[PDB]
Amino acid sequence: GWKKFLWDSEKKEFLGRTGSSWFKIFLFYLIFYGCLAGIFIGTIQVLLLTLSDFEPKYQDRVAPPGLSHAPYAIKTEISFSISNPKSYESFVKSMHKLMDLYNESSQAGNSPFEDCSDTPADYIKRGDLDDSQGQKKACRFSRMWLKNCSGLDDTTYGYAEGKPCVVAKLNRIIGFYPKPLKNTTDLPEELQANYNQYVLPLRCAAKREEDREKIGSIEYFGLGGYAGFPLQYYPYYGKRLQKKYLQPLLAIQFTNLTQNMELRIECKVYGENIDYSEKDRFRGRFEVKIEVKS
Amino acid sequence: GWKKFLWDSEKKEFLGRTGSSWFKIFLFYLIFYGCLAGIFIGTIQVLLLTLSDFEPKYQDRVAPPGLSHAPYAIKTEISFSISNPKSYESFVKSMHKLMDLYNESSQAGNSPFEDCSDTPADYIKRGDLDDSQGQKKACRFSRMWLKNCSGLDDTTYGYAEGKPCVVAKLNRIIGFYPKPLKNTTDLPEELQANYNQYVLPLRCAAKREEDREKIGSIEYFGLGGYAGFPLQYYPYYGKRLQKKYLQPLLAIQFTNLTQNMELRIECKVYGENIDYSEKDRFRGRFEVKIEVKS
Amino acid sequence: RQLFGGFSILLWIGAILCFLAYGIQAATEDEPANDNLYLGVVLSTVVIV
Amino acid sequence: LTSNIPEITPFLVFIIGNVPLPLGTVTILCIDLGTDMVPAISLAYEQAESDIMKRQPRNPKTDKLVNERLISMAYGQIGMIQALGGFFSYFVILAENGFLPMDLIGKRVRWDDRWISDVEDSFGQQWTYEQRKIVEFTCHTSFFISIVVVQWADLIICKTRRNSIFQQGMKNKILIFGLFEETALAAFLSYCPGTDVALRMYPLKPSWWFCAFPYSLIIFLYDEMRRFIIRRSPGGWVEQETYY
Amino acid sequence: HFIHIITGVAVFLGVSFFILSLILGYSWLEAVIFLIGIIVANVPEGLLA
Amino acid sequence: EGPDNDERFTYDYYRLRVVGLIVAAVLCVIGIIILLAGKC
Amino acid sequence: EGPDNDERFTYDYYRLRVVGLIVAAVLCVIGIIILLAGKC
Ligand SMILES: C=C(/C=C\C[C@@H](O)[C@@H](O)[C@H](O)C/C=C/C=C\[C@@H](O)C[C@@H]1O[C@H](C[C@@H](O)[C@H](O)C[C@H]2O[C@H]([C@H](O)[C@H](O)CC[C@H](O)/C=C/[C@H](C)[C@@H](O)C[C@]3(O)O[C@H](C[C@@H](O)CCCCCCC[C@@]45C[C@@H](C)C[C@@](C)(O4)[C@@H](C[C@@H](C)CCCCC[C@@H](O)[C@H](O)[C@H](O)[C@@H](O)[C@H](O)[C@H]4O[C@H](C[C@H](O)[C@H](O)/C(C)=C/[C@H](O)C[C@@H](C)[C@H](O)C(=O)N/C=C/C(=O)NCCCO)[C@H](O)[C@@H](O)[C@@H]4O)O5)[C@H](O)[C@@H](O)[C@H]3O)C[C@@H](O)[C@@H]2O)[C@@H](O)[C@H](O)[C@H]1O)CC[C@H](O)[C@@H](O)[C@H](O)[C@H](C)C[C@H]1O[C@H](/C=C\[C@@H](O)[C@H](O)C[C@@H]2C[C@@H]3C[C@H](O2)[C@@H](CC[C@H]2O[C@H](CN)C[C@H]2O)O3)[C@@H](O)[C@H](O)[C@H]1O
Ligand SMILES: CCCCCCCC/C=C\CCCCCCCC(=O)OC[C@H](COP(=O)(O)OCC[N+](C)(C)C)OC(=O)CCCCCCC/C=C\CCCCCCCC
Ligand SMILES: CCCCCCCC/C=C\CCCCCCCC(=O)OC[C@H](COP(=O)(O)OCC[N+](C)(C)C)OC(=O)CCCCCCC/C=C\CCCCCCCC
Ligand SMILES: CCCCCCCC/C=C\CCCCCCCC(=O)OC[C@H](COP(=O)(O)OCC[N+](C)(C)C)OC(=O)CCCCCCC/C=C\CCCCCCCC
Ligand SMILES: CCCCCCCC/C=C\CCCCCCCC(=O)OC[C@H](COP(=O)(O)OCC[N+](C)(C)C)OC(=O)CCCCCCC/C=C\CCCCCCCC
Ligand SMILES: CCCCCCCC/C=C\CCCCCCCC(=O)OC[C@H](COP(=O)(O)OCC[N+](C)(C)C)OC(=O)CCCCCCC/C=C\CCCCCCCC
Ligand SMILES: CCCCCCCC/C=C\CCCCCCCC(=O)OC[C@H](COP(=O)(O)OCC[N+](C)(C)C)OC(=O)CCCCCCC/C=C\CCCCCCCC
Ligand SMILES: CC(C)CCC[C@@H](C)[C@H]1CC[C@H]2[C@@H]3CC=C4C[C@@H](O)CC[C@]4(C)[C@H]3CC[C@]12C
Ligand SMILES: CC(C)CCC[C@@H](C)[C@H]1CC[C@H]2[C@@H]3CC=C4C[C@@H](O)CC[C@]4(C)[C@H]3CC[C@]12C
Ligand SMILES: CC(C)CCC[C@@H](C)[C@H]1CC[C@H]2[C@@H]3CC=C4C[C@@H](O)CC[C@]4(C)[C@H]3CC[C@]12C
Ligand SMILES: CC(C)CCC[C@@H](C)[C@H]1CC[C@H]2[C@@H]3CC=C4C[C@@H](O)CC[C@]4(C)[C@H]3CC[C@]12C
Ligand code: NA
Ligand code: NA
Repeated sequence: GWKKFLWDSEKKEFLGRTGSSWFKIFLFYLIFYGCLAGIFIGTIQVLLLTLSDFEPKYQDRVAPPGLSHAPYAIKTEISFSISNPKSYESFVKSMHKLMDLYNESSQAGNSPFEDCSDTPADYIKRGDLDDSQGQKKACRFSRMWLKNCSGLDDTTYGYAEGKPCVVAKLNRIIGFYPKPLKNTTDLPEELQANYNQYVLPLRCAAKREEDREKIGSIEYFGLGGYAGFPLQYYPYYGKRLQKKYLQPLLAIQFTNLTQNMELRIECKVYGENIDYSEKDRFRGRFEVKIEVKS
Repeated sequence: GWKKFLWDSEKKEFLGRTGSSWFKIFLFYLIFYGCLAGIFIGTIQVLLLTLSDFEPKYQDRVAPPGLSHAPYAIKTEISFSISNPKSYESFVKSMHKLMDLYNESSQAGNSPFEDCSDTPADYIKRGDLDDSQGQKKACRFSRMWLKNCSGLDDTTYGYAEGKPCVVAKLNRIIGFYPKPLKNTTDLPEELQANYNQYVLPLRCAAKREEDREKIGSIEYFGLGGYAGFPLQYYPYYGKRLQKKYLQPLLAIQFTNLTQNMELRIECKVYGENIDYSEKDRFRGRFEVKIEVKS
Repeated sequence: RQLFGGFSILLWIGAILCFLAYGIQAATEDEPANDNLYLGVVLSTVVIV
Repeated sequence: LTSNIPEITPFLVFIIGNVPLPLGTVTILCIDLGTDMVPAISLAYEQAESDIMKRQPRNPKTDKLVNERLISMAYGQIGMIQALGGFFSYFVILAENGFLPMDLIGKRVRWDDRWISDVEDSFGQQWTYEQRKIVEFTCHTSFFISIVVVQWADLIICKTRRNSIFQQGMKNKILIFGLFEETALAAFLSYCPGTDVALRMYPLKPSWWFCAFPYSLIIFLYDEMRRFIIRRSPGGWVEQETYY
Repeated sequence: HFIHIITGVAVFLGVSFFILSLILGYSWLEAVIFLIGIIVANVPEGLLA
Repeated sequence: EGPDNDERFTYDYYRLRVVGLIVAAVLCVIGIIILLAGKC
Repeated sequence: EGPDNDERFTYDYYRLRVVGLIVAAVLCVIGIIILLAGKC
C-alpha cells in the first residue's frame, strides 16, 4: 500500500501508472485543451468583429441619463466638522480630482478645443458617426465659470467655514440630445422664471416638508449664470470620435445651513427625455445628506 | 504591353504583381488547400471506421450468384482451328491460369486445408463471423477430380482434337447457402435422375430448338461424378476469415461437336436461391458460342 | 433529518442572515429595498421542497 | 457530476481575474433544481443496450462504480466545455451593451461599489449603479440558459456508453419530457413580467439564445466518435482511459 | 468511500484558496468566507438517495 | 441622426415577453402530452 | 446465422420509392405555392 502505491519497481509505476501511460494521457490533454482554447478564441474574435468601433449596438439600458456628483460621499452623506481639518479631506481630494480635468493648460491651442458662445446656445452637429472628418472638436469649459466653487481662490471650496459646494454632472451619453420643457401653461412652479430654452434646468429642494425651513439659500453657479446645462455641449460623439471632451458642470452652494442637524436635500433635473425611477435613486435626480456639525 | 506586362522595374512586378503579393496569395492558397485536404481525410477516416472488416454492410447487389467460366472468351465465343496451334493459345493460357490454383503442392499439410467427404455432403459451419477461433479451415479440392480436363494428361485440355472442355464456376458469396430443388412432382425434366440433395445441378443445352441435333454428348465431370457443386464447400467466410479457400469447379466436355458451324450452348444452374435476369446474361446461367472450324 | 440535516443547515442560515438584513434596513433607512425579503422567501421555499 | 464545473469557475475568475460575477445565488439554485432533478430521474428508466447479455461478467475487485475514469469524463472533458459555453454568452452580452472584454479585467473593485454612479464603459459612456447591475443580471440569466442548452447534449450522450443514439433510439419518453420541460422553465423565468422584482432575472433578446449552440453540438459529436473507436478497437487506449 | 476522498480534495483546495486570497490582499474574513464556500461546492450531494 | 432620434433608445420588451410566454406554454404542453400518452 | 438467412440478401426498394415520390410531390407543391402566391 504505502510503498507499492507510491513506487513499485516491477511494473515501473508512479502513483499508479507507468511512463508511456503518463506520456500518452498528458499529451492527449494538452492537445485537447489546445483545440478548446483555439475554438473559444475564434468564436470570440467573430464577436469582436460584429460590433462597430464608434457606437454601442444597444443603447436602451443607459437612457435616460443619470445625475452624479462630487464629492464622493458614501451612503449619500456629507458630514464634517468645521474645526477638525482632517474631517473634510476625503471630500476635497475628490472635488479636486474632478475639477483638475478642466485646467486651462489642458484646454490650450486651437486643437482640439474651439471657443463657443459665452451664453447658452443651441445644439452643434459635427457630422455623422464616421472617421471621414477625423477627430471632432469639443467646446471649451472654463473653471472660473463656477464662481465661488473652483478651488482657485479657496482651495477647500467652502468646507472651511460651513458653506459647502456640490458640483453636479449629467451622465455622458452618445448621440443624446437634451430636451427642456416648453413655456406652455403646464410647467413646475420653479422653472417659470428665466426660461432660457437652451438651458437644461437643475433645481434642488428638501425631501420632507419640515426640512424646508432648515435649508437656507441654494446658490447655483453655471454657464451664463443660469442653473442648468447649456445645450451647446451636445451631443456627445463618444471617446473614439471626441477624445479630450469636457461635459458641462453645475456648482451648488448651500449657504445658510443649520448647524448640528441632518438635512436631506434632493436635486432634480427637468426635461422631456428625462425620466426618474423609484428603484434607481440616481436617474435624473440625486439625494445628499448634509450635516455641518461644529 | 509586351515588356511592361512581363517585367517592369518601377513597381517591381512580374506578370502583374509584386513580390509580397505573390507571397501572400501563395501562402494563403497553401494553407487553404491544407485545411481542405485534412478535412477530407478526416471525413473519409470516419467512414473507414464505420464498416466492419469481416462483412460488407450491404449484400443485396451480389445476390443471387452469377456463373463464370474459363476460358476467357471475348463476346462469349470459342472459335479455333484444329490444325493451326496458334489459334487456341489464348484459351489454354486462361484455362491453365485457373487450374494452376488447385495444385496439390498448394494444398499441403494439415493447415489450413482439411480433408472432406469424397462424396457430396451437407453444409459445414465453422462458427460465427469473428476472430475468436482464428483462421477458419476450407475443404480441399483435387485437380484429378476433373477427369479428362485437368491439364495433367493432355495439357491442351482437349482443344487439340476437336473436343473442348469448359470449367464452370459459381460466384463466391459470403454466407451464401446453396439450396437445391426438392424431389416434389414439380421439377424440370433433366433433374429427376440422380437427385443427390447435397449437389447443386448444372445442365447445359442448346439455345435454339434446331441446334439440339447439331450438339453431341455433353459429358460433365465433377465431385463424385455428378454434374453439380457439393454443398460441403459452403458457406464461404470471406477472404479475411478464410484465406487459401478453394471453390468447387465443374468440367464440361462437348464431345461430338459438328464441324464448321456456330453452335450456341446455354448452361444453367438450378436452385431455390437462384434466379435469372433477362438483362444480366451471367446471373445463374451463361452462354457460349463454340465453332471448331477445321 | 430531512428538512434539518447536514447540507440544508447552511441554507437555513442563508435564510436567517437575509431576514436580519431586511430588519436592520426597515428599522433604519426610509424607503428600503426588498431583495432581502424575497431572497429569504425563496431560500426557505427551497429547503422545504 | 458534470454541472459542478460551470458553477465553480465563475467564483474563481471573479476572485482571481477581478471581473463581474458570472453566476449568482438565485441562478445557481435554478440550475441544480432544473437540469439535475427530472433529467436525472429519467435516466433510471433507461432501456438496455443490445450488448447487455453479449458482454462478460464483472469482477468486483477489478471494476468499481466510481473509479478514476468517471471524473476524467465529467470534470475534465465534458465539464470544461459547458463552462466555455456559458462564458461566451456572458462576454457577448457585455460587449453589445458597451463593455468590451479587454476593459473588463479589473473593473470588479469599481463595479461592486454602489457609490460610483460614473462608471465609464469602453465606448466612453458613463453608467450608474443599477444600469450596470441590470446588464450583469442579464448575464446571469444568459449563463443559465447556456447551461440548459449544453445540458441537452450532455443528457443525450448519457443514454448509452457503447452504442450510438442512432442505434439505441429515442424511445425513452421521460427523457424527452425532461428536455421540453427544462427549456420551458428557462423561457418562463426569463420572460415572465415580475421575476425582475422577485427573482432578479431579466428578459433575453433572441440573438443570445443561440450563443451556446456550437458548444452543444461539439459535445455530442465528440462522444459519438469516442464510441466508434471503442466498438472497433477493444482493449485499446480509449477503452483503457475513458470507458467508465 | 468516494465521498470521503472528495472531501479530502475539497478541504485541501479550501486552505489553498486561502493562501492565494491573502497573497492577493483580501480581508482575513474574506478568506474564511471563501474556504467555507469552496468546500461546500466541491462535495457531491444526493448520491446515496 | 437628428434631434428626434428617440427610437435609438427604445426597445419593445412587451412583444418579446408575449412571444416568450407563448413558446413556454407550447413547450410545456408538448411535454405533458408526451409524458402522459396512454395513461402510463 | 443459419441456412435460412435470406433476409440478409433482401431490400425493400418498394417502400423507399413510395416515400421518395411522396416527398418529391410535396416539395414541388411547396414550390408552386411560393412562386405563384398573389398571381404575380
Ligand atoms: C452565509 C455566509 C456568510 C456570510 C454571507 C454574506 O455574504 C451575507 O449573508 C452578509 O453577511 C449578509 C449579512 C448581513 C448582516 C447584517 C447586515 O444585514 C446589516 C448591515 O451590514 C453591513 C455590512 C455589510 O454591508 C457587509 O458588506 C457584508 C459583507 O461582509 C464582508 C465584507 O467584505 C467585510 O467583512 C466588511 C466588514 C469589515 O471590513 C470587517 C473587517 C474585519 C472584521 C476587521 O479587519 C475589521 C476590524 O479590524 O475587526 C476588529 C476585530 C478584531 O478583534 C478581529 C481580530 C482580527 C484577527 C487578525 C488575525 C488575521 C490572521 C488570521 C490568521 C488565520 C491568518 C493570518 C494571515 O491573518 C494571520 C496573520 C496575522 C499576523 C495578521 C494580523 C493582522 C492584525 C489584524 C487585527 O489586529 C485587526 O485588524 C486589528 O486589531 C484592527 O483593530 C486594526 O484596525 C488593524 O487594522 C489593519 C488590519 C488590516 O486591515 C488587516 O489585518 C488586513 C488588511 C489583512 C490583509 O489580509 C493583509 C493583506 C494586504 C496581505 O497581508 C498583503 O499585504 N499581501 C500583500 C501581497 C503582496 O504585496 N504581493 C506582491 C506579489 C509580489 O510577487 C492594520 O493593518 C492593523 O495593523 C491594525 O491592527 O492572522 C475590530 O472590530 C475593528 O478593528 C475592525 O475594524 C463580506 C461578506 O461577509 C459580506 O458581503 C453594515 O455595514 C451595516 O451597518 C449593517 O446595518 C456563507 C457565505 C457563502 O457560503 C458564500 O457563497 C459567500 O456568500 C460568497 C463567498 C460571497 C462572495 O460571492 C458573492 C456573490 C455570489 C455568491 O453568493 C456565490 O454564491 C459564491 C459561490 C460560493 C460557492 C462557490 C460558488 O460561488 C457556489 C457554488 C455552489 C454550487 O455547488 C453546490 C454543490 N454542493 C451547488 C451549488 O450551490 O458556492 C458576493 O456578493 C460576495 O461579496 C462574495 O464575497
Ligand atoms: C435547431 C437544432 C437542430 C439540431 C440538429 C442536430 C443535427 C445532428 C448534429 C450532428 C450529426 C452528425 C453526427 C455524426 C457522428 C457519426 C455518427 C456515426 O458514426 O454513427 C454510426 C452509426 C452506425 O452504427 P452501427 O452500424 O454500428 O449500428 C449497428 C446496429 N446493429 C447492431 C443493430 C446492426 O451510423 C448510424 O447509426 C446512421 C445514422 C446517420 C446519421 C447521419 C447524420 C449526419 C447528417 C448531417 C449532419 C449535419 C452536418 C453539418 C450540419 C450543420 C447543421 C446546421
Ligand atoms: C441549430 C443547431 C443546434 C445544434 C444543437 C445540438 C443539440 C443536440 C444535438 C443532437 C441531439 C439530438 C439528436 C437526436 C437523435 C435522433 C436519433 C434517431 O432518430 O434515431 C433513430 C431511432 C432508431 O429507430 P430504430 O427503430 O431503428 O431503433 C431500434 C432500437 N432497438 C434496436 C433497440 C430496437 O428512431 C427512434 O428513436 C424513434 C423515433 C424517435 C424520434 C425522436 C425525435 C425527437 C428528438 C429530439 C427531441 C428534441 C429535444 C429538444 C427539446 C427542445 C425543443 C424546443
Ligand atoms: C420548478 C422549480 C424551478 C424554479 C422555482 C423557482 C421558485 C421561486 C418561487 C416563488 C417566486 C415568486 C415570485 C413572485 C412573482 C412576482 C411577485 C411580486 O412581488 O411582484 C411584484 C411586482 C410589482 O413590481 P413593481 O410595482 O415594482 O413594478 C414597477 C414597474 N414599472 C415601474 C417599470 C412600471 O408585481 C408585478 O409587477 C405584477 C406582475 C405579477 C406577476 C404574475 C406572475 C405570476 C407568478 C407565478 C405564477 C406562475 C406559476 C407557474 C404555473 C404553471 C402552470 C402550468
Ligand atoms: C464546431 C465543431 C463541431 C465538430 C467538432 C468535431 C470534433 C471531434 C473530432 C474528432 C474527435 C476526437 C476524438 C479523440 C480520440 C483520438 C484518440 C486517438 O488518437 O485514437 C487513436 C486510435 C488508436 O487505437 P489503438 O488501439 O491502435 O491504440 C494503440 C495504442 N498503443 C499502441 C499505445 C497501445 O485510433 C486510430 O489510430 C484510428 C482511428 C482514427 C480515428 C480518427 C477520427 C477522425 C474523425 C473526425 C475528425 C474530423 C472532423 C472534421 C471536421 C472539420 C471541422 C473544422
Ligand atoms: C397545462 C398548460 C396550460 C397552458 C395554457 C396557457 C394558456 C395561455 C395563457 C397565457 C399565454 C400568454 C399570455 C400573454 C400575456 C402575457 C402578459 C404580458 O405580456 O405582460 C407584459 C407586461 C409587463 O410590463 P412591461 O413589459 O411593460 O414592463 C417593462 C419592461 N422593462 C422593465 C424591461 C422595461 O405585463 C403587464 O404589465 C401586466 C401583467 C399582468 C399579469 C400577466 C400575467 C403573466 C404571468 C403568468 C401568465 C403566463 C402563464 C404561462 C403558462 C406557461 C406554463 C409554464
Ligand atoms: C402539381 C403537383 C401535383 C402533385 C399531385 C401528386 C398526387 C400523388 C400521386 C403519386 C404520389 C406517390 C404515388 C406512389 C406510387 C408510386 C408507384 C411505385 O411505388 O412504384 C414502385 C414499383 C416499382 O417496382 P419495384 O420497386 O418492385 O422494382 C424493383 C426495384 N429494383 C430494381 C431496385 C429491385 O412500381 C411498379 O412496379 C408499377 C409502377 C406503375 C406506374 C407507377 C407510376 C410512377 C410514375 C409517376 C407517378 C409519380 C408522380 C409524382 C409527381 C411528382 C411531381 C414532380
Ligand atoms: C482546433 C481548431 C478548430 C482550432 C482553430 C482555431 C482558430 C479558429 C484560431 C487559431 C489562432 C486564431 C488566430 C490567432 C490570432 C489572430 C490575430 C487577431 O488580431 C485576429 C484573430 C486571429 C487571426 C485569430 C483567429 C482565430 C484563430 C485562427
Ligand atoms: C483544418 C482542420 C479542421 C483539419 C483537421 C484534420 C484532421 C481531421 C486530420 C489531420 C491529420 C489526420 C490524421 C492523420 C493520420 C491518421 C492515422 C490513421 O491510421 C487514422 C486517422 C488519422 C489519425 C488521421 C485522422 C484525421 C486527422 C487528425
Ligand atoms: C434542440 C432542438 C431539437 C430544438 C432547439 C430549439 C431552440 C432553437 C428553441 C428552444 C426555445 C426557443 C426560444 C423560445 C423563446 C423565444 C423568445 C422569442 O421572443 C424569440 C425566439 C426565442 C428566443 C426562441 C428561439 C428558438 C429556441 C431557442
Ligand atoms: C436545406 C434545409 C433547409 C432542408 C434540408 C432538407 C433535406 C434534409 C431533405 C431534402 C430532400 C429529403 C429527402 C427526400 C426523399 C427521401 C427518401 C426517403 O425514402 C428517405 C428520406 C429522404 C432521403 C429525404 C431525407 C431528407 C432530405 C434530404
Ligand atoms: Na450539480
Ligand atoms: Na446538487
